[PDB]
Amino acid sequence: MAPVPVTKLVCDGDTYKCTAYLDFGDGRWVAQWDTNVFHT
Amino acid sequence: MAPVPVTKLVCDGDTYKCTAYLDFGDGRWVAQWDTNVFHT
Amino acid sequence: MAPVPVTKLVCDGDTYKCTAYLDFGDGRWVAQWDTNVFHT
Ligand SMILES: CC(=O)N[C@@H]1[C@@H](O)[C@H](O[C@@H]2O[C@H](CO)[C@@H](O[C@@H]3O[C@H](CO[C@H]4O[C@H](CO)[C@@H](O)[C@H](O)[C@@H]4O[C@@H]4O[C@H](CO)[C@@H](O[C@@H]5O[C@H](CO)[C@H](O)[C@H](O)[C@H]5O)[C@H](O)[C@H]4NC(C)=O)[C@@H](O)[C@H](O[C@H]4O[C@H](CO)[C@@H](O)[C@H](O)[C@@H]4O[C@@H]4O[C@H](CO)[C@@H](O)[C@H](O)[C@H]4NC(C)=O)[C@@H]3O)[C@H](O)[C@H]2NC(C)=O)[C@@H](CO[C@@H]2O[C@@H](C)[C@@H](O)[C@@H](O)[C@@H]2O)O[C@H]1N=[N+]=[N-]
Ligand SMILES: CC(=O)N[C@@H]1[C@@H](O)[C@H](O[C@@H]2O[C@H](CO)[C@@H](O[C@@H]3O[C@H](CO[C@H]4O[C@H](CO)[C@@H](O)[C@H](O)[C@@H]4O[C@@H]4O[C@H](CO)[C@@H](O[C@@H]5O[C@H](CO)[C@H](O)[C@H](O)[C@H]5O)[C@H](O)[C@H]4NC(C)=O)[C@@H](O)[C@H](O[C@H]4O[C@H](CO)[C@@H](O)[C@H](O)[C@@H]4O[C@@H]4O[C@H](CO)[C@@H](O)[C@H](O)[C@H]4NC(C)=O)[C@@H]3O)[C@H](O)[C@H]2NC(C)=O)[C@@H](CO[C@@H]2O[C@@H](C)[C@@H](O)[C@@H](O)[C@@H]2O)O[C@H]1N=[N+]=[N-]
Ligand SMILES: CC(=O)N[C@@H]1[C@@H](O)[C@H](O[C@@H]2O[C@H](CO)[C@@H](O[C@@H]3O[C@H](CO[C@H]4O[C@H](CO)[C@@H](O)[C@H](O)[C@@H]4O[C@@H]4O[C@H](CO)[C@@H](O[C@@H]5O[C@H](CO)[C@H](O)[C@H](O)[C@H]5O)[C@H](O)[C@H]4NC(C)=O)[C@@H](O)[C@H](O[C@H]4O[C@H](CO)[C@@H](O)[C@H](O)[C@@H]4O[C@@H]4O[C@H](CO)[C@@H](O)[C@H](O)[C@H]4NC(C)=O)[C@@H]3O)[C@H](O)[C@H]2NC(C)=O)[C@@H](CO[C@@H]2O[C@@H](C)[C@@H](O)[C@@H](O)[C@@H]2O)O[C@H]1N=[N+]=[N-]
Repeated sequence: MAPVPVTKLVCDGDTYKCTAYLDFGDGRWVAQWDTNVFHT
Repeated sequence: MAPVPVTKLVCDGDTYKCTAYLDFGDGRWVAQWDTNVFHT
Repeated sequence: MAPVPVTKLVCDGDTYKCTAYLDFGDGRWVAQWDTNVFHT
């Protein structure tokens, strides 16, 4: 399938990005998106 | 609760979207957001 | 590491946000991003 599974998910409050490691190809592809990060 | 759990998470480097399958209602609802996708 | 693991992921179709609970600090930090939500 064109969509591929996420194997690990992390987020970073310095860069304000979340990064999803993908099961695809050689294993070195990620998805990454902007995000808010805050303390509740 | 208004927030509902994600059951499966996939991302697509053709559409540049990630899709989260949700545990809600009939099971056919998703969350989907734009994302970057790249090789590290 | 600057990126930290997500422990739980939820999405909300009233607020159109997904929220990732993070393993960081006191445990009360989240990442949150805008998202589409729809029925397939
Ligand atoms: C003791 C200790 O260490 N304690 C820990 C804390 O330090 C740590 O908190 C982090 O601390 C960082 C350092 O203080 C701090 O970094 C600063 O952040 C400032 C604010 O950043 C916001 O505004 C800027 C500019 O507008 C944006 O670029 C940022 O992205 C951010 O904006 C946010 O962006 C996201 C993504 O786009 C938005 O998200 C969207 O939200 C909407 C809804 O609103 C939807 O949901 C969307 O879907 C979603 O995507 C957010 O809305 C938005 N939020 C806001 C309020 O706008 C920066 O301004 C600041 O940058 C300056 O300083 C650095 C160096 O320090 C320079 O490199 C930069 O260039 C810049 O320098 C300035 O440059 C200008 C001009 O260029 C100049 O005029 C100035 O004078 C310069 N100033 C200086 C000082 O040089 C800097 O980056 C972090 O913000 C802060 N993080 C958080 C989350 O609070 C906390 C948290 O730890 C972090 O998170 C955890 C989870 C871990 O990952 C951890 O490792 C990480 O550190 O932990 C404390 N420890 N504890 N407990
Ligand atoms: C052999 C093999 O198959 N190898 C595999 C590779 O093929 C595969 O890589 C994919 O290859 C695709 C085909 O080459 C390629 O598609 C093209 O992509 C071009 C670039 O797309 C970017 O720009 C366009 C336009 O600006 C945007 O629409 C796209 O969304 C994308 O922009 C990105 O968008 C995201 C989301 O908004 C941004 O994300 C944000 O980032 C910020 C920070 O920057 C924050 O984090 C935000 O939170 C975050 O959301 C990105 O920043 C941004 N990036 C950039 C750089 O801007 C398209 O331009 C191109 O489209 C043209 O061609 C198609 C048909 O081919 C037409 O349908 C389109 O209409 C368009 O046609 C053109 O139309 C114009 C005018 O309308 C005309 O003038 C032109 O002449 C027309 N040209 C043609 C040719 O017709 C096309 O879609 C993929 O980009 C490429 N993917 C990646 C990730 O590199 C790789 C990867 O595989 C993919 O990913 C994996 C994970 C799996 O899902 C897999 O199934 C999937 O295929 O794998 C190789 N195999 N291996 N290993
Ligand atoms: C019986 C039952 O209960 N059934 C259940 C359904 O109720 C439930 O569906 C939810 O129902 C809600 C109530 O009807 C409904 O709320 C309304 O939504 C309207 C539409 O909201 C869209 O447009 C507005 C404005 O433009 C935006 O603010 C919203 O964010 C949203 O836009 C979307 O935003 C996201 C994020 O930015 C976009 O995402 C991006 O997408 C792009 C691609 O497009 C990329 O992927 C990006 O990465 C991604 O981020 C979307 O694209 C975008 N979509 C669109 C189409 O634009 C609101 O307009 C409406 O607000 C009015 O009413 C409320 C009160 O009701 C007021 O508080 C507001 O202020 C506002 O009031 C109006 O104010 C104006 C001026 O200020 C005034 O002129 C008007 O007269 C006022 N009107 C009123 C009536 O007062 C309101 O919020 C939900 O939309 C609907 N949700 C969905 C998903 O369909 C469903 C689903 O349940 C939900 O989801 C699940 C998963 C669970 O979480 C659940 O708990 C939750 O309820 O379930 C049914 N049950 N079943 N099965």
